[PDB]
Amino acid sequence: ETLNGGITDMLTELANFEKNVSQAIHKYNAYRKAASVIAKYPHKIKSGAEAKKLPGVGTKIAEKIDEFLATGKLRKLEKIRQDDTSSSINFLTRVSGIGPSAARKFVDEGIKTLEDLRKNEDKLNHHQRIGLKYFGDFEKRIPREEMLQMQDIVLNEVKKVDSEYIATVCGSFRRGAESSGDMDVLLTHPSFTSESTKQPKLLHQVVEQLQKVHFITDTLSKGETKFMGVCQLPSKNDEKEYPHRRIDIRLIPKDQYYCGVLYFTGSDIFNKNMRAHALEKGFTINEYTIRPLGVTGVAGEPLPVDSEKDIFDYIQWKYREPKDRSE
DNA sequence: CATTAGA
DNA sequence: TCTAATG
Ligand SMILES: [Ca+2]
Ligand code: NA
Ligand code: NA
Repeated sequence: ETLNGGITDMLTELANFEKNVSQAIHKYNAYRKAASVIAKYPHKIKSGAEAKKLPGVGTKIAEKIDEFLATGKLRKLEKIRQDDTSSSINFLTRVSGIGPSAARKFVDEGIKTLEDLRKNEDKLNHHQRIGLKYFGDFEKRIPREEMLQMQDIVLNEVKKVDSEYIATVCGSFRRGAESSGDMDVLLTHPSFTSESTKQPKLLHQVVEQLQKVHFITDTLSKGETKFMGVCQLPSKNDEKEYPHRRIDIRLIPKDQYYCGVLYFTGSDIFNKNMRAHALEKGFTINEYTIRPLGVTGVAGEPLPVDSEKDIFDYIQWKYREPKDRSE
């Protein structure tokens, strides 16, 4: 956690670089199990050899460990960190919709900068066009103060459209968070569940309302169950307009809301921790359900959920407010 | 790990 | 179809 810090850190830097600039999935993967192991190791690593004793720790990495221990650096880390070509890729990728793949392709052609991206708007597809457009606003964190205004609205239309809709704003915000990155609205409805062969309009009606009123400004991707767009709070009585914010809404089989909600509410740890518990308690939690565990090794049979609670009780725990879903 | 674009 | 990119 701190003893192994620099090590793991350099390791991750390394791995990342392989998978990004290089299309070296393996080495990429190498650096990671290793970083993952030395991570757990309970004692100051003193040399490659020491480390080397470890699984996934070869000679290659081990050798880096040394240099890094010896000189507080690493040449290759220096070289890459400097590397233009590589610097470029690291960066373009920031654009929403620009993955590594495309990032290399752009670079190749010579799209190193943001402006490059501009002059070449044409080489860009819709996602990345919007990505490029809201580049500033995308990189910015969402004030609760604003989260509250947004939430407010969303809940209104949803209700206005059909009163049957159930909507929940998930994530960090859900969990008290002073700022969020983007808004996650989970969404279900009664006429939709496991069997009941869809009703795409279900998603549709709402996306349509939100747009209707000018909340949703753009569409990144919309499908029968997952809409992905851009939103913006009405820039009041001018001098102050709001930044374009990433938002996503998902359709959900009412019969799988809470688990789902349980899930996306986090935290990533409270989850795992929660998860590890239902295990002992003879269960199985996953983004959509909770199944009682059978001795034969494994088992099924999806237990009935009506609130975050039920899940809790099931695993016989203490209902934990979102506020405290911290870990 | 499952959903959507796109070519 | 496969393959990228989000989450
Ligand atoms: Ca989020
Ligand atoms: Na070893
Ligand atoms: Na990106």
